[PDB]
Amino acid sequence: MVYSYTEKKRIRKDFGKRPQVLDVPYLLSIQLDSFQKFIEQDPEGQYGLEAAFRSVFPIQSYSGNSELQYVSYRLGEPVFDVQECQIRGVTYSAPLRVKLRLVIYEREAPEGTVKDIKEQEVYMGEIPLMTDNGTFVINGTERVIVSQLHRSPGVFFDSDKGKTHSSGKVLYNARIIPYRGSWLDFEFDPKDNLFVRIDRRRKLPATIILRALNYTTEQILDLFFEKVIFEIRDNKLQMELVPERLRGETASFDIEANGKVYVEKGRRITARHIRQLEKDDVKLIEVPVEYIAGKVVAKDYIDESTGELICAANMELSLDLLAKLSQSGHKRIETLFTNDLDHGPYISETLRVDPTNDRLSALVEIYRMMRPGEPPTREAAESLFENLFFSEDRYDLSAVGRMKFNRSLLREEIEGSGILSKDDIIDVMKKLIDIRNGKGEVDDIDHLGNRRIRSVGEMAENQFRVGLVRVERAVKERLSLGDLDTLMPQDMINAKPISAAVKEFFGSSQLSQFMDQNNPLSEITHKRRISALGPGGLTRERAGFEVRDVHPTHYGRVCPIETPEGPNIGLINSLSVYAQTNEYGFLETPYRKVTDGVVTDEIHYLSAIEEGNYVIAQANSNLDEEGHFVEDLVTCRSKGESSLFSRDQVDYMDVSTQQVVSVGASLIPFLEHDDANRALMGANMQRQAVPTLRADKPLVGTGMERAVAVDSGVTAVAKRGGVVQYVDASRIVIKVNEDEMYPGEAGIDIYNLTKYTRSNQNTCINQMPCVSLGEPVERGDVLADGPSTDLGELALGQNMRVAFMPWNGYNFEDSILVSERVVQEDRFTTIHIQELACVSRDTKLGPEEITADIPNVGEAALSKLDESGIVYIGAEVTGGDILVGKVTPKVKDSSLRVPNGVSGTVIDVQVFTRDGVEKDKRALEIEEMQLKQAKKDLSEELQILEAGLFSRIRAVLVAGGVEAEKLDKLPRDRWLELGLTDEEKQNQLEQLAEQYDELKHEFEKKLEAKRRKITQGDDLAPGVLKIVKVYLAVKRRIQPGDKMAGRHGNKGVISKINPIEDMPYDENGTPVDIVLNPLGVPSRMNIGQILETHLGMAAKGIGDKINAMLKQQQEVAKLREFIQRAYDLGADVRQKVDLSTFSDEEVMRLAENLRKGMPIATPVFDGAKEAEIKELLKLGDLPTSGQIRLYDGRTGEQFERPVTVGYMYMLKLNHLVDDKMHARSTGSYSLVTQQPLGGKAQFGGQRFGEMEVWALEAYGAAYTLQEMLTVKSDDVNGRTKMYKNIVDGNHQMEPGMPESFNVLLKEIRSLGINIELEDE
Amino acid sequence: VPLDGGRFATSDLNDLYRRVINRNNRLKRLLDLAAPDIIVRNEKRMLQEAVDALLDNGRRGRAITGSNKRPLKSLADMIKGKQGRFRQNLLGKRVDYSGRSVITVGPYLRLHQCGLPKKMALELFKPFIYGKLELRGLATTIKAAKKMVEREEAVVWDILDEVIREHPVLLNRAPTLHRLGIQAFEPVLIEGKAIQLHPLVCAAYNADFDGDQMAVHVPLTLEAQLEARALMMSTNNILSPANGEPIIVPSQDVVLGLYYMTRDCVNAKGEGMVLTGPKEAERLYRSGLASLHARVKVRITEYEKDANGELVAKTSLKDTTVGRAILWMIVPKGLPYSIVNQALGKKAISKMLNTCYRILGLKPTVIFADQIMYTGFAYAARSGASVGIDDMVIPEKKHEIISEAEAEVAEIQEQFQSGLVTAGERYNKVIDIWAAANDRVSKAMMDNLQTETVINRDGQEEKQVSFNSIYMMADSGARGSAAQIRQLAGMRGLMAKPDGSIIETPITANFREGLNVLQYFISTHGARKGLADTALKTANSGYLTRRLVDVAQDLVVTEDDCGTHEGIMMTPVIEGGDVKEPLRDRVLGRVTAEDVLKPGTADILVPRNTLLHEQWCDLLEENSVDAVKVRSVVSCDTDFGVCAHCYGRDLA
DNA sequence: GTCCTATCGATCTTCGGAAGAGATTCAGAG
DNA sequence: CTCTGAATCTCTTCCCGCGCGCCGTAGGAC
Ligand SMILES: [Zn+2]
Repeated sequence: MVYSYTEKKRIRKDFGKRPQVLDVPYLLSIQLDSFQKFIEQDPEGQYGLEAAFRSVFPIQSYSGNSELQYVSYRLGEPVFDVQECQIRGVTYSAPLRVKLRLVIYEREAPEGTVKDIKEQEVYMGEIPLMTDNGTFVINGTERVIVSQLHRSPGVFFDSDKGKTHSSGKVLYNARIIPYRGSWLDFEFDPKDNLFVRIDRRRKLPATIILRALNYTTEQILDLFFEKVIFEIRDNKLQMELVPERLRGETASFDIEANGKVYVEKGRRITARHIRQLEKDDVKLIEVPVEYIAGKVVAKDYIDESTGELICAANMELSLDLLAKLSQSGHKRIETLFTNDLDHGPYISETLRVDPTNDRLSALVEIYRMMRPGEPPTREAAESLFENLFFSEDRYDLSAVGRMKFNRSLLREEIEGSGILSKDDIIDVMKKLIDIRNGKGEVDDIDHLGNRRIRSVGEMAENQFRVGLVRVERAVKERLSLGDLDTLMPQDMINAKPISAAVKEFFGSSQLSQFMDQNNPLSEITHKRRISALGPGGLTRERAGFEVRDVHPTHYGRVCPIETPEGPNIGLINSLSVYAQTNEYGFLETPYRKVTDGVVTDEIHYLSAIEEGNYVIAQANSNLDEEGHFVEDLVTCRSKGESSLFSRDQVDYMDVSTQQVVSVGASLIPFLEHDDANRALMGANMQRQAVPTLRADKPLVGTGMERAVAVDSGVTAVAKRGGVVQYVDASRIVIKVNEDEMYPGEAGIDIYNLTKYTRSNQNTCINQMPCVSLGEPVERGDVLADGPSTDLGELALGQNMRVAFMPWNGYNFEDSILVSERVVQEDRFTTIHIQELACVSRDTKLGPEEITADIPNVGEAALSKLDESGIVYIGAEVTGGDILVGKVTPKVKDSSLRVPNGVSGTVIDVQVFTRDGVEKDKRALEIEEMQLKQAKKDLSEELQILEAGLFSRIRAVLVAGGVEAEKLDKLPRDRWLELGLTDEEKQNQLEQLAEQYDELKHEFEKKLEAKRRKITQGDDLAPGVLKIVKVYLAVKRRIQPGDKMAGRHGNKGVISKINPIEDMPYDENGTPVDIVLNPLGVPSRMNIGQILETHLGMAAKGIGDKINAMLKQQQEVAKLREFIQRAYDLGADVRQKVDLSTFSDEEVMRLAENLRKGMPIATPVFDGAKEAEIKELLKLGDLPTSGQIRLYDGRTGEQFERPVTVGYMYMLKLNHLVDDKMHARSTGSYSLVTQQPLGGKAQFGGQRFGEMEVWALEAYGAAYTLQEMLTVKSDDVNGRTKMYKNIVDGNHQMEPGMPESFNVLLKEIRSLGINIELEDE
Repeated sequence: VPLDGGRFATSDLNDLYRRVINRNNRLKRLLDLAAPDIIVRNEKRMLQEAVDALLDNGRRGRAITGSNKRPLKSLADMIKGKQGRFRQNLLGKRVDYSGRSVITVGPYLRLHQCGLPKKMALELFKPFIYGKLELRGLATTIKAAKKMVEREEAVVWDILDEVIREHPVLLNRAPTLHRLGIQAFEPVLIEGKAIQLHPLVCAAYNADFDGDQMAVHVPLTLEAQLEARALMMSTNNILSPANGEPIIVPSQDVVLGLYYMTRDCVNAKGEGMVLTGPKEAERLYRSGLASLHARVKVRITEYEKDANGELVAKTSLKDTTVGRAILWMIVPKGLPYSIVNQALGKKAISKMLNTCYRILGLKPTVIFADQIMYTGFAYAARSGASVGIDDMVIPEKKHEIISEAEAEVAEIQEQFQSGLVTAGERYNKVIDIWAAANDRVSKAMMDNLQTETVINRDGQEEKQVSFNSIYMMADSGARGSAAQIRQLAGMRGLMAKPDGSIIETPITANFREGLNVLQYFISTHGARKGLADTALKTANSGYLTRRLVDVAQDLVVTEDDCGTHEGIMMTPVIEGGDVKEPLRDRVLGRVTAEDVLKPGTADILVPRNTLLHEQWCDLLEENSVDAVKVRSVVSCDTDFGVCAHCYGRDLA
């Protein structure tokens, strides 16, 4: 085992047992790998913009006799990178350029073109791009598009009991759902009549489709029914008997011949009867005419002489009909098999309901019912029918849709065309009829084998296709009417439809979620989020328990714990840890390939449908280190059912115990001991924690942090191995070792760490370094810790020392008692960065100005303002201070005053100004500062690179004519022709000299371009001239009313900041920080937080022993002696660490990083048992009970009986009180109705709902109601007269009449209604 | 209205009127120019459809829109609807002089007080402060008074402390299903920003303090203040209007303290001595010479009010515990000692409090409740009843009970392996055997929990009730009933599929032990089913409430006696064999319909129109009366109202 | 560029609501 | 031949607050 340098600082003790055979994959690959499939061109045009184009192009005008065809598309590089684009507020996108080849053919000649015009990649639109963190920048705002989950295209069969007519019976209905086209549903009437409908239109007979498919009633009957034959030879009407057709049914009539009678009238038929009959050659048998009368014929049979219909398809025969038709010369009669249980007449029943006759009749009826108000026509009914289900423009089964369809039809082949075929619909109907006969099973709609996941690279593709369809619609007409001679492909198309479509999708779609950048965990769990909502899906208000409830196939693919409880439980899901999306779009999960009696180290991915065909061993099964199941019989799940199976019968095994959970639940320790409700609450709350100021580490984790913090994209990660050369908390420069250095490149890699920057939740996301100058790093190591991360491990909150006890009721049932020490240590203080903008527009009366010469203001408020009229950076401000000196023409004192309540430090001011208007002085100063910084950055880059390059040149010049005097004589730049033989060293020198010249020119051009960009007058788009941005930093501490929470679903607002004296202290004098309530533990069944607390105590105890051994100058050999014992303790744990190889330098470093408690890992379902917790407590001098006796600080008495004390990891949730406390006396009033405004950002009052009115009426309070609904809110005249009296001290109201009511009257008086007040 | 920049916000009605005006002007222009009949007919149809879109947009074939398929709101749309005027601005309207904040529990408050932040008090009582600044003469007018208030001058805080002296504030939590969700409180200034709420009141609001926001409204006029103090004050709402049940039922933490204080142990420090009075007993505890659960003889004195209503003092020696003798110093001077001579729990205490309201009255009852809360909190803090993994006990026989029970299922499987049983019978035998095993496991676990305590009384071991933390939490009724401790220490038991089928293989583990992956996945079914049930039923409940209020809003008690003599006969509910509720519950608080007869013949017992209060209910239960006809609101013959005699007792 | 008129006056607006209530048709029904 | 059945049509309805946060006339003629 080898430990990486980032890992080789805190060797977290692990209590796992199973060896993790497959490491957790990249957690954001769900996004990128999808968008990667989108932007990349592919000769297999499918899955990309090339697929979208081929689905549209080539496009031709039939009247025009000329086409234009797509050639290729090349994507221009983004104009602005992520940082600049976010700062300025533009979108991060790329320009799309498409080669269109306009070919003009010639009339009276073959398609030999007169001329073809290939446009050089004409501009087509701007498509947004996915940043490497997996997010899109649309308007500076950073967005994440959730992957959607919906029903896969194909055919689905469903039936219900009670929901339809309640009469015991179930109605079977089949649906055909194309990927893009019209729905087609077949259904059975309660009287077994089969009908069809399109897009849930009116019911139409099913057979009409076959009439549309040009099938005669004879053809249909032959397709669907079986033939039973009667002959008029050797006897009157003998029957061809098929003995298997008679089984179970009572033989209700005589059948006897050839000696022995098989079955007489009135008896059933069994197998031995069938065998006797088969021996009897029952090809012809005697039946009475009555049995022959009940049949229905299969074919038309006309009078051969007169040529008139004597029998027709589906015509029911009778004795006289039989005699007549046989006399006419049709001696071989064929009838339909119509066994009630087996061969129902459903198609014939539809025939009886059919009012149509033939293909013309079918088309007429289809046209009339499809388009009321539209007259049918032979040439147009085809234009409707073919477009319905056979034309590519309005029908296309996707590849996955066709695969699922063929699977549903048990076809041998899955590669089929997207358009339906006659045999396809015939097979669908046949399966439907078989299901009606009961020879099949209905599918499950909410089964993961029927619902597939659409991601960004598919929804964006569909939106692009919609845009291209609109563009084709326009340009087909343009080419039909265009002269085709002066036209060029740029004239044919305009970007506007495509640009608008993609822009709307990426800006305001239902799935273009605004990112909740509260912390790295929120980012990851939002990027891997799965939604059943959105277009083409269901809605939060029209879904029932069926789709919400969990499913036996969710195992290994969807987290059953992390769902947003509330309005949309079960509709928004989080993808499991190991799950990945199949090629077709389904979710597949890896299972260990179990071979015979051994569990191999071979991972095969199984989908939701394949999993039923196997038997899967649970991941908790033990193996004998040879791969064999130690248990003779092992519990396994086969078809949703789970039960025991014998060894060497199982076929697969889950790859890890964490395969069932998601990252949010994976981070929670002791998840096995928590009731699922509290697990859900903890998982939901963990992503709401605000990044504290000094987040350090969790004492008890699950080891998932080492991945969640790395893959979040918020921590600076070493791209290549090397040695650190310089760090200044802003830029970490690494000397990447030559083993991975490009021969011509710099060989030195910068890392410009991001400092305090506002997040989507108004939090700071600065990254701080953790490596030291000269420290070696390897590729993938975390260099700089981001927010909520420290030393490469995710750390949302702080580990507080908590005790479980009632304390005078200040922890009453949700409340939390917090010692003053934790607020003295700045345990929970956090920075909030608010952004306030002061805009200025070129109004109709003249252009506005920003100036310190504002009218009607004294120098008191101007003290913070500068000579230009903007606050000096670093000035501390409070609510009401002027931050911007704007003036409006014709003058008015419109200026940005700080919003009430908030107060903090102004740390940034960016002023974006539209040019033409002169720039204010401070804008000039800020621009000059930016330009100086950019020039300094570029110059430092070039000069450090020049130093490295010149040093390399001198190193090359060491061998090959080294001359120290001639080398240090001249400046290093005049080394063009230094003394060196006619070898390849001079060639390397010339190569590096050309490289240096290229670096010179690149430095020059980049500097000039950057200067032009910064000096550019920023585009203030809608009639606006200048905007000034201000950023305020508020260092919010923790106060009563703030909300804290554990990881085990325990939450509550802190009720008192108890001073240090009043807190309980143990016999060592150490006071506890937080006093929790015990009664909440047994009620909500979240016992996990208890055990963790106990373990946490031991986790600190080890540290308490190390710190002393560090405080006391122990010799390292002894120190190591202790630490190794703390690591080798436990069962046969998976992790094994030998501290000997640490050379005592890494030992001392680890101790310096361990003296604050040894971090411990407790995997989700492979966690530490109580025995190991007791053993670890025994290693320290701590009590093995877990409970200690405490002393009340106020009275010095000892609490009766010991109490539980430990270190619980607590998180400050983002629901602090100062964002929610509000009160209104008098202020803004709404216009249409004079009721007060509503909200916090507006000075509004609380809404007095109808329930409150009912409650007031429940008491006898009438004056209270009258005041509350007339004076306080509605009566404009009254609420002033009340104001005067209250100031005057009269306390009397004049109610009048609520103005809103009068408005209602006008709304009714605006109609043809005369409603008015009355006197008497 | 304009928006940011030189543009005006789109108005729905304006566009409909514009369409109508344009179409009508076109029709007028044509009719002036004599357009052909076809054209004028088409214009008239378009005008009619435009008027249709203006009036009730949506009743047309398709609503018109000027955006991404967002139909325009019409006049009829604005009139009705959940966002319409009726339910948006008339029935419920936003009110000035109100605010909201996150609440927190202040145990020091009296029953009739609540703490509010100084900032919120200043921002709600602003005009009242002005009303003093002029009256004090400290400010010239409003112009200087507002400035001084902004200056937050230290004198302004004195003005606030004078204004807020006796001015009630209304507190209501959203939602407010019943009238007890809105109450008046006398405010007290608090430094912080959270609203200090009383513990005993939090039950009425259903207020968990896990970040729960709550709103305050300031009654301004004189009549509003008086109405708040007389009808909505906390101390005026001690009985629930839905049934004769107090709403000040002792909280979860307080009852734990009382249960811990009054419990008795076999052998304890300070046992068996004689105490001259309750006060001395307290001293002993605070000097540390005696244990709270020690058994002792203290001289008790109690007062009993005669039939006329004057207290009679009686003093005696009583065998009791030190905790009970200490608590007796709080119980008012009208109750028997037998109420406190027992280990009190959330049930046993409640009737106690109720008995006070039955005897002493409202004013003694409220102070007694406050003292009970104080004592409970203090002695629960002294208890330190922590909870730990050591307290969850797994009975040792459990492994055997499983090892046998599964084997029995094997036998039921063996029959299925031999064809000796049907498919369904195997299922319904296995599930029943598992249920019996679960019952055995639960009984063994409970027996072990209570038996885990055995103590030596000067010689030989003797068992007693268990001081186990979980056991005291469950037995006191605070939290964690038997179904909780059974899942925490017995076995989780059977589960159900989303289709409701009983799982053949129960969750044989308990949360103290680890649940495996499959067991947790099985539990997720029931967890999500319950969560979805809550999220879906929270809407139907509210809709039913709205229907009820809008069907019954008219009825008011508007007359004393209607004079009728009919009614409805009340009998105990006897169904499924034994009775499910007594006669007293039905008939208490109503008036008799006719003269109540003695059990037998020709002898009456109660007058024909007498209210059957508690004493007469006891008198009836003394006799063998099962059917009693009493007047009912349905039968009362009062026009456009309901007579008072039919409705009877006001339950609050 | 400004400012205009008009609003699928050559499409297909979504199929993942349930129910509950009338209102409106039809159907043997004499 | 309609009457007095069902059956098949359309319309109405769906808890309370509270916060974020974006997003918000269009194409065509002088
Ligand atoms: Zn009455």
